[PDB]
Amino acid sequence: LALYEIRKYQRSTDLLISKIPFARLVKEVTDEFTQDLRWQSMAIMALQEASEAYLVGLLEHTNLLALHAKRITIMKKDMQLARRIRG
DNA sequence: GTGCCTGGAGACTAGGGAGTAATCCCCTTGGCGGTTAAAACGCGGGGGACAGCGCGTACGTGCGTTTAAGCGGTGCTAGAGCTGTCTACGACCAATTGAGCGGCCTCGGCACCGGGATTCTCGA
Repeated sequence: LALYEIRKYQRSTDLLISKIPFARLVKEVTDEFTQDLRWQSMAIMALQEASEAYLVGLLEHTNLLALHAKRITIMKKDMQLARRIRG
């Protein structure tokens, strides 16, 4: 059952990652950088969408990097050289 | 569907950009020779690309379990507008000055060029 989840999560054009643990994470990083700040939920789902787009871009860049080095399972070095062509 | 508040539409008068005369004029585009360092043809090769095998392991997959965690309510709490009210607050045209450009003249280490001392050959 390899092609089942690829045709399921891609066609369903909604989100997949969590919201309230991501709210706890953004509260953690604002405790790291700032003083508590109130956060609009539209801003939290915008950060969620931007993180999702950045992650799917990084994984679709490492997809061909896996098959380039005669591999299928991606490695830790694949998330060390895909950043070189991402800044 | 119904609707009232307000940006949109628009002509008249000062008032500042546009492209057409005008002319330098500097940069460029085009070609002739030379000479030379780089581009091209070829040839043996060997070191690196590539197919295949050994393997083992660790993730593909499945199952018991917990584990937050999601959907719905609602008060608690504390952060986002809006109209008054008053203060600052940055610009406009003009005399005076200024300070960095147009074109000029002075140094100074780098590469080339000649003597003092040293070494090599012959002569005395």
